[PDB]
Amino acid sequence: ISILKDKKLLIGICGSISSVGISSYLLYFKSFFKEIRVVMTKTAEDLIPAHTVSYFCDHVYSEHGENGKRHSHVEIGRWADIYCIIPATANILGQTANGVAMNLVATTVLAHPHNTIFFPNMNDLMWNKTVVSRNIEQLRKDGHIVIEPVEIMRGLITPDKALLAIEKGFK
Amino acid sequence: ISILKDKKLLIGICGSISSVGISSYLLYFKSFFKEIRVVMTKTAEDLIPAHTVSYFCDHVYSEHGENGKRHSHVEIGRWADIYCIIPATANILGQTANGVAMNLVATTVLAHPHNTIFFPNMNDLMWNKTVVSRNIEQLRKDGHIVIEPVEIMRGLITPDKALLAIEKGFK
Amino acid sequence: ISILKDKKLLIGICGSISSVGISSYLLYFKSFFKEIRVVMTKTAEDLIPAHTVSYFCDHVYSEHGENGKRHSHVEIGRWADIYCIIPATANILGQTANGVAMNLVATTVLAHPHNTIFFPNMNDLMWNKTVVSRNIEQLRKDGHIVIEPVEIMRGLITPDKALLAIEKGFK
Amino acid sequence: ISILKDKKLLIGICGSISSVGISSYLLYFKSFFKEIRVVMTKTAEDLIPAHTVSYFCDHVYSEHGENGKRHSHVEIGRWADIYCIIPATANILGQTANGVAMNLVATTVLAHPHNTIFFPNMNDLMWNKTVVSRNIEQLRKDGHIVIEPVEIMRGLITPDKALLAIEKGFK
Amino acid sequence: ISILKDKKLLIGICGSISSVGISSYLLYFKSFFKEIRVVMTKTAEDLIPAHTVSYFCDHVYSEHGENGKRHSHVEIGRWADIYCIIPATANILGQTANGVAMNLVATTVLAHPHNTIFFPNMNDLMWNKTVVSRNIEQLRKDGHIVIEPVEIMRGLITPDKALLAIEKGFK
Amino acid sequence: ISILKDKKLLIGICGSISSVGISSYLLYFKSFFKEIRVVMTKTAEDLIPAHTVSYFCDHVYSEHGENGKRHSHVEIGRWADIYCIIPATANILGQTANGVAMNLVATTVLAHPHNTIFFPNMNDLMWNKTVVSRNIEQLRKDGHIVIEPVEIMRGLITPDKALLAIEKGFK
Amino acid sequence: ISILKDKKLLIGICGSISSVGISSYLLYFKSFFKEIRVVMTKTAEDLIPAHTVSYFCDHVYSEHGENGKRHSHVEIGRWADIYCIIPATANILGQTANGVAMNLVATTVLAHPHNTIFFPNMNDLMWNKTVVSRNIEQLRKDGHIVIEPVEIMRGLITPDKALLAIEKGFK
Amino acid sequence: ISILKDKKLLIGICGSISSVGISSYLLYFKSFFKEIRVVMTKTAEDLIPAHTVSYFCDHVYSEHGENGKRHSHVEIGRWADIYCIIPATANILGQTANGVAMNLVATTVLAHPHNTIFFPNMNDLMWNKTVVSRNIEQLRKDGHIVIEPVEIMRGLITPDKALLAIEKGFK
Amino acid sequence: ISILKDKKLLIGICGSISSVGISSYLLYFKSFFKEIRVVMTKTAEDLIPAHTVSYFCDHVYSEHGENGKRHSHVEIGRWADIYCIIPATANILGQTANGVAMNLVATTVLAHPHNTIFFPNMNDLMWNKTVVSRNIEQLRKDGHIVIEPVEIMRGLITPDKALLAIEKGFK
Ligand SMILES: Cc1cc2nc3c(=O)[nH]c(=O)nc-3n(C[C@H](O)[C@H](O)[C@H](O)COP(=O)(O)OP(=O)(O)OC[C@H]3O[C@@H](n4cnc5c(N)ncnc54)[C@H](O)[C@@H]3O)c2cc1C
Ligand SMILES: Cc1cc2nc3c(=O)[nH]c(=O)nc-3n(C[C@H](O)[C@H](O)[C@H](O)COP(=O)(O)OP(=O)(O)OC[C@H]3O[C@@H](n4cnc5c(N)ncnc54)[C@H](O)[C@@H]3O)c2cc1C
Ligand SMILES: Cc1cc2nc3c(=O)[nH]c(=O)nc-3n(C[C@H](O)[C@H](O)[C@H](O)COP(=O)(O)OP(=O)(O)OC[C@H]3O[C@@H](n4cnc5c(N)ncnc54)[C@H](O)[C@@H]3O)c2cc1C
Ligand SMILES: Cc1cc2nc3c(=O)[nH]c(=O)nc-3n(C[C@H](O)[C@H](O)[C@H](O)COP(=O)(O)OP(=O)(O)OC[C@H]3O[C@@H](n4cnc5c(N)ncnc54)[C@H](O)[C@@H]3O)c2cc1C
Ligand SMILES: Cc1cc2nc3c(=O)[nH]c(=O)nc-3n(C[C@H](O)[C@H](O)[C@H](O)COP(=O)(O)OP(=O)(O)OC[C@H]3O[C@@H](n4cnc5c(N)ncnc54)[C@H](O)[C@@H]3O)c2cc1C
Ligand SMILES: Cc1cc2nc3c(=O)[nH]c(=O)nc-3n(C[C@H](O)[C@H](O)[C@H](O)COP(=O)(O)OP(=O)(O)OC[C@H]3O[C@@H](n4cnc5c(N)ncnc54)[C@H](O)[C@@H]3O)c2cc1C
Ligand SMILES: Cc1cc2nc3c(=O)[nH]c(=O)nc-3n(C[C@H](O)[C@H](O)[C@H](O)COP(=O)(O)OP(=O)(O)OC[C@H]3O[C@@H](n4cnc5c(N)ncnc54)[C@H](O)[C@@H]3O)c2cc1C
Ligand SMILES: Cc1cc2nc3c(=O)[nH]c(=O)nc-3n(C[C@H](O)[C@H](O)[C@H](O)COP(=O)(O)OP(=O)(O)OC[C@H]3O[C@@H](n4cnc5c(N)ncnc54)[C@H](O)[C@@H]3O)c2cc1C
Ligand SMILES: Cc1cc2nc3c(=O)[nH]c(=O)nc-3n(C[C@H](O)[C@H](O)[C@H](O)COP(=O)(O)OP(=O)(O)OC[C@H]3O[C@@H](n4cnc5c(N)ncnc54)[C@H](O)[C@@H]3O)c2cc1C
Repeated sequence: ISILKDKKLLIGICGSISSVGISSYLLYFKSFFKEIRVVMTKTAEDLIPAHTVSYFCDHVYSEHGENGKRHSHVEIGRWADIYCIIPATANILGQTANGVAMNLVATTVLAHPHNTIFFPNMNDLMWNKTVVSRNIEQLRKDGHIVIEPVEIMRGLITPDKALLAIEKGFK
Repeated sequence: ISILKDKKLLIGICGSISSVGISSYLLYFKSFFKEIRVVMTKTAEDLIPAHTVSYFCDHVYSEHGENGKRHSHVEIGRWADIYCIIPATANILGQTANGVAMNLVATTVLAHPHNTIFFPNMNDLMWNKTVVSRNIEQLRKDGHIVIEPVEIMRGLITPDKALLAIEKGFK
Repeated sequence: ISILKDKKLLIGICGSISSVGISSYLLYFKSFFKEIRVVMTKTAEDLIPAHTVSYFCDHVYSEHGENGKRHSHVEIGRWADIYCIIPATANILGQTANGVAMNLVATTVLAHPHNTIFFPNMNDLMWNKTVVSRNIEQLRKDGHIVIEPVEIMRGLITPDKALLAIEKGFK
Repeated sequence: ISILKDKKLLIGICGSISSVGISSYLLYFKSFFKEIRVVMTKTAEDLIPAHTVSYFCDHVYSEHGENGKRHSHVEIGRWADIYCIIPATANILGQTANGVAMNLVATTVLAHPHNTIFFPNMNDLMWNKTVVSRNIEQLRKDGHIVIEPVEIMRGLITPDKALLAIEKGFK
Repeated sequence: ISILKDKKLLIGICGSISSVGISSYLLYFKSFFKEIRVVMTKTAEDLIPAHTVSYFCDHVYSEHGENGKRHSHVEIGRWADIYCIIPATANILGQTANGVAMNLVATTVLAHPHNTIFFPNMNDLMWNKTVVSRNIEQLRKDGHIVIEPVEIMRGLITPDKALLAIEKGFK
Repeated sequence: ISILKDKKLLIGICGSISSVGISSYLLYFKSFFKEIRVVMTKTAEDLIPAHTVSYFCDHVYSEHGENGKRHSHVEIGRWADIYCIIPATANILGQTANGVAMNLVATTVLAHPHNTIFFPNMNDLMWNKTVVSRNIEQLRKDGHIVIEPVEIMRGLITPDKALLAIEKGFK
Repeated sequence: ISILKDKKLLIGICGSISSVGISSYLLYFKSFFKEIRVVMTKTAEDLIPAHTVSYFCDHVYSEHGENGKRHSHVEIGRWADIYCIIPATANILGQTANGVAMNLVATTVLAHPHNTIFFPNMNDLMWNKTVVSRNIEQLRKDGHIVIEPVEIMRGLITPDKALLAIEKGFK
Repeated sequence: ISILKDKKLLIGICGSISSVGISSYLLYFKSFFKEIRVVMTKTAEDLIPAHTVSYFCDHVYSEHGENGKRHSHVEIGRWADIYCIIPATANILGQTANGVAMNLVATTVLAHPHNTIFFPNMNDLMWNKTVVSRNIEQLRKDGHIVIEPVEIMRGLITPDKALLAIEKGFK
Repeated sequence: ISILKDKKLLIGICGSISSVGISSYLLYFKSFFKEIRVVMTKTAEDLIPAHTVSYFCDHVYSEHGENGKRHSHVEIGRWADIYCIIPATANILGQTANGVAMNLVATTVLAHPHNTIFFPNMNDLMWNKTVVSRNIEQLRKDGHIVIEPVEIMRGLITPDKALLAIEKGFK
């Protein structure tokens, strides 16, 4: 676990209501990694502004770029030692599973030297769809890790569990 | 057939010249269902304004949301008892077949509890492409229904045929 | 080779730094074909303006349309005798391989009567990703041609090689 | 406590990083009150969009109005049985303590028939300023309730404590 | 009363539904003063356009300035012999009572050589709030005049009463 | 005096014609402090652009933020060792005296660990108003310093006097 | 010197940091001339707003016109008895010296009946450039006056010196 | 004269009140040349819209380009057999005389294979300025023709005279 | 040649089709200098975006400034040890030759301590114009270097030749 203290973590945020709570993960991970940055999708930004998310991490890469210049997928892909997408949408799973990259989050997956760990989150109806399962499987077959969501009173596993999943994957 | 009189129908409209005539289907289906709403893709709206389509149905969900707020896929997906996409583009077929959802129409497919019935419509050159056929097949294997288009002096089957196809699928 | 002098060539440009140099190919191909036009993706235009690219070819079809009217994929797809996408992104490969068409470049592939020849270009990390290779293969299995990039002091083969690849494919 | 199940609760959100987590309070209070609505200040909206906050309550009144029409302070002030401002800024405390109302949140305080319960939240440096304390006192002397923040590893008391404070004040 | 025929009157209009009827006062005062001008707050303008109010007086100073240049508080403050704010909001009372000036109306109070006469108007709930009364008192202690509103089938006293109140104050 | 050479100075500029000459103070103070930054109010910026003021200091914090993100009051408040507002408006005096903070300048006063030194500047009519004097007094009672303006052929004391006043206050 | 008390003075302001202090000259000249107006270049306005400069003179002619109508060079050129450009940029010197007039300031020089007096101000590197000297000379040969800048702890001569230079030139 | 019936004429219009009457020349020249097009400067367009001028000639090239693409100076310069600038401003004379080209009109002069004939028009004060005369001379020395303006109850010579001047120059 | 490895190079890009290929020079010069930055004219940016050019150098100064603030000519002029304009337009030659500076590129020439080396590029018709030659000569007489263009199957000399020309001039 102490091995991460000197690693660069990139968190890709996708469109989900649970993204609004991303600070819980972000603040918890702050003490375990060397540096943490974020890359968001358009839907994620509409839910929670990139400027808001910047109060909980070192830098936020927006799909809209900075001053009209699109951020570099190869630069952020190489910059990061670990790329974790949380939360991941059915869409992002479908795009990455099939080599499609219509936004920076999906593009970065292809440009990151290592495999990507996904933390899916979606409506139960969506979660039980054949394609999603097929997509998840395909990603695994391809080498990516897919932390399953947990049922609750479905959702993401608490920051601590998530941290452990990140550490385990980094092998 | 009289079983539908008490069902909620959601029609997803995609980018096609034939969308301009969607009122023919919409007005014909009005007497057979409890309520009919529409969800459109951006290209469909550029061809025929959502406000225009609203004169032929109960409500139109736009990709652009309402007052800047994106409409809910889980809400419209659950709201509807039957989700029928007419006309369906090669694009929508390719997205749904592979679990990709870059617009509300494709997302709703994943968020609807039941399977979706598709009414493809495209250029003959496009229709004969290997991928399209593979995509259509994959959708069927996945459980979705795909009403084939008919050749004419290719296109969609008249409102009456279409209605029958909807009724048959609802089993 | 002299057979091309009377053929219409459509070049689809995708998002890559190498697109900035597209005039080298465009000007070189000018003497071998009857007429050459271009169709670009949004990212390609942000890198090199459609108006700039218009100084090196007969016409440039933008994703943004002309006067707010989207250009026709069936019209440009049929207009062209040969459709060559250079440079091709992982994204375009992933979209075309799976029958997804979210931009004019990918849509045109489905609307062109013949198969399309692709000239991929991307970061080496991206090039070695499993999905890309799978996508490339799938395109070949589907009938499309995929000119591989070459390593250099990876990139596109010079205009002359490329021309030859176009001629060979036209059979 | 069961007396609240039939009361209308209005929550005024002000500019604070802690506003991003307002769903925790909002969702927790949902089962104890008849209906819950929100009224926000401009700074609060820049941090967390009104549309986001609308996924956790019945309605959100923005400073920007609805379709260009400013929402009514007398209407929302009278509509609500209980008006609770959480989180409250030094600014809102200073405005309300002195009868100044430059935004809907502060105006509503004057237009609500009953007294308002405040849940201050600010930087410790700000919290120890003479004026703030004087303002807090003045509000109390005026009849308003001011739930003090708690020190932690200062902040707002958990949703449950807060609920209790609301119930106690409603007397 | 005939002493006013040669005095310059400045009327500050604040945000209130009763501002819509300001012409009644404005037209009635036209024959008793040398010249009458108006200065409005943003809320007042949203209710009744400055251009509308200009049909009932000699000039209207807007918070938005003229051609992007903010109007001068010292110039309008000195220009006027009598400065009367009707209708006055709880907000304006709170700002002036405490030396705060966030808009031209409140700023002018500080820049006018003489004391200002206020004609408050607000919701009864607001009128009975402790702070308002304290603010009104403070203004009086400071030297300003505050014409109380009258109950009706609360509101402003008719133009004629108001005129008398202006004359009495001018001593 | 040489004690300041290693202190961080923050200058808050408010809306006054005298702000146009702020470079005289800014350039004079440059050799006595470790670093000097500025924070402006909206009115100050309309008079003299933040970009202009940036040619005479190390950084200028605008009310409008940077790239749409509001600057941090706690960050700039803590960053600075000494916070001096010159020129200070009646408005800023009224806001700070009463714990109201509707702009960054006033907010920073509450977020700065130490007391703030004010250099008021306004029209003589405004200066002789009861509220202003009461506000000035209240600020002093609260611990803030208020350098009075001087009459001239009223205004701010020359840069040199001002520097001395800063040094004296820093005790 | 008393001869000027009845003359119209037009001051053209160009792009220079020293323009920010133009009020020193403007206010000093106010008592010696019948009336003083200003005409600015775009760069000068970006440094110090035309509305700001209007507080120190009778009228400011902007390059942007008034309500979209370009101000008249012949009207302002004829209106003025004396046209003095302070500060003058290398650019304005180069334009006027060569009969080029791309902005109102340079155009007015050609439209003014009399010769123009220039008060150059620029970086020392720029001042020592061959072209500038040649341009200055050419202007003199043409009849215009060019008050040289003075070295200091280069810059413009104080308002008083400048006034004298204006008086001397008016012969 | 009949030699022109088969020549392409390009008329460059500059900023002058007399440009408003350009149709008189344009319509008169229509029967003597093969084709007539126009190229305008920004000031000319503000006086008389390019669309207006298009009712009196075959095509109008605007400084603003067409659909955001700047028109080609080499294309229009080569297209035309004769390039005549009427009316010509002091500015255009100064730019062309010195090899400066900040707008399409001046640039075209350099890109036209042949010499350009100018029809100056300006205020008499401007016309008597040394630089203008020097500029006119320089243009002649360079090979360009400069039809002098005539005094009237100064202005341009009637369309007929102008036509003759064009014919004479074409040798 | 190895003397340059520790020098700062500023490249000014002007409006020319050949600017699109500027990366060839930029990338080639990267290994010979300490650092390379670019300053562009408006026309150059319309042809090839500043963000594009930023992928081939350390920084790009735009005429439009950064965040609305114009970049400093004295700062970039002094920053650079060598200032080379490639490609140079007839316009830039005409402006610099005559001491006119209407854009940052031309202004920087005057603000750079040393002489500037120009690499002209234009249409042959333009190149043979008397004024251009006169302008080129004048620049030389003034001390600037002007690398002539070469005829080809006219244009700029390859990056390697250009590098040599830079080295030779640096003496
Ligand atoms: C409140 C809410 C909660 C949701 N929660 C989930 C969830 O938990 N799980 C799930 O699988 N789906 C969820 N969705 C749906 C999901 O957002 C959609 O399927 C979406 O199409 C894909 O989201 P994304 O984040 O993967 O990609 P995105 O890239 O954000 O794509 C979606 C939208 O982005 C726009 N877009 C992309 N790039 C740009 C650009 N450069 N400029 C302008 N627009 C651009 C598209 O036009 C489209 O409308 C939610 C939607 C909403 C509105
Ligand atoms: C007149 C016309 C008729 C056509 N008929 C057919 C047909 O019969 N069959 C067929 O298969 N194809 C047809 N097409 C092509 C099809 O529209 C394209 O393949 C398109 O890319 C996909 O269309 P869609 O409706 O599936 O999806 P869409 O979601 O409409 O995607 C297409 C366009 O939507 C834009 N877009 C998506 N979300 C947003 C957003 N939030 N904001 C802004 N833009 C957004 C994209 O940028 C893109 O240009 C037609 C095109 C035109 C112009
Ligand atoms: C400088 C640079 C160089 C790159 N080089 C490569 C490379 O060599 N190889 C590679 O595989 N990838 C490369 N990429 C990444 C690639 O651009 C991304 O994966 C992109 O998402 C897909 O590009 P595209 O050209 O295939 O499609 P695009 O259709 O251009 O999709 C990408 C962007 O287009 C927007 N978009 C689509 N339609 C519209 C519309 N109608 N209106 C507004 N926005 C629209 C999307 O919202 C999205 O941000 C590069 C990116 C940058 C910034
Ligand atoms: C990330 C962040 C966190 C903060 N956390 C705290 C905190 O915990 N506690 C605290 O006391 N302060 C906090 N502040 C500071 C506080 O936001 C400021 O003092 C602010 O001036 C007052 O906030 P408000 O919510 O009370 O009022 P607001 O009404 O939001 O006033 C602040 C801003 O609103 C603008 N505004 C008001 N009405 C409109 C309108 N109709 N249109 C456009 N703009 C309008 C103003 O111009 C001003 O910039 C924070 C600021 C930031 C940027
Ligand atoms: C229909 C209606 C009727 C009302 N009637 C009363 C009443 O009778 N009595 C009463 O006490 N209150 C009344 N109010 C409420 C009162 O308008 C609010 O308290 C308001 O915040 C203060 O109003 P004002 O006129 O004093 O000041 P204002 O200066 O108008 O302040 C209110 C609004 O002005 C905006 N604002 C200020 N300056 C600018 C600027 N330069 N640019 C853009 N926005 C600016 C603020 O952001 C804020 O939303 C009413 C509100 C409405 C909508
Ligand atoms: C040329 C001139 C000189 C002046 N000189 C003095 C003087 O010497 N002394 C004095 O006491 N008063 C002076 N005033 C008046 C003073 O500017 C007003 O009282 C003002 O309301 C308060 O100024 P401020 O700088 O304290 O605050 P500000 O915060 O600048 O408040 C004033 C204006 O700011 C706007 N504003 C605030 N935040 C935002 C935002 N985020 N977006 C958009 N608008 C916003 C308001 O709507 C309002 O119009 C002057 C006014 C002018 C026009
Ligand atoms: C902070 C600063 C200080 C400077 N100080 C000096 C100095 O002391 N001496 C000196 O010689 N140079 C100085 N310069 C440089 C000088 O501003 C430039 O050479 C400039 O190109 C010419 O300035 P001008 O005032 O003569 O003309 P301007 O007419 O202001 O020309 C410069 C800018 O004006 C724009 N412009 C002109 N008309 C319009 C219009 N109608 N609409 C939109 N834009 C228009 C141009 O596009 C160009 O960017 C300074 C620049 C800056 C940024
Ligand atoms: C009603 C009127 C009549 C006039 N009559 C004459 C006359 O008879 N003779 C004479 O010599 N002068 C005359 N002038 C003055 C002349 O217009 C000015 O000297 C002007 O600066 C040069 O005009 P132009 O047509 O040569 O060039 P222009 O290129 O039109 O230059 C002038 C204006 O163009 C703007 N401009 C240039 N390119 C662009 C662009 N791409 N986008 C936006 N703005 C741009 C500049 O910023 C500047 O304000 C007149 C001016 C007016 C207002
Ligand atoms: C595709 C193309 C290729 C060309 N190739 C050459 C060539 O090889 N050689 C040659 O000598 N000429 C060439 N030209 C012509 C040259 O661009 C024109 O003479 C131009 O007027 C001067 O270009 P510049 O780069 O020197 O200056 P620029 O400063 O770019 O001046 C030209 C344009 O800039 C605008 N402008 C300047 N500052 C601003 C500002 N702040 N905001 C908005 N607009 C501003 C003007 O209004 C004007 O339209 C070409 C033109 C085009 C369209």
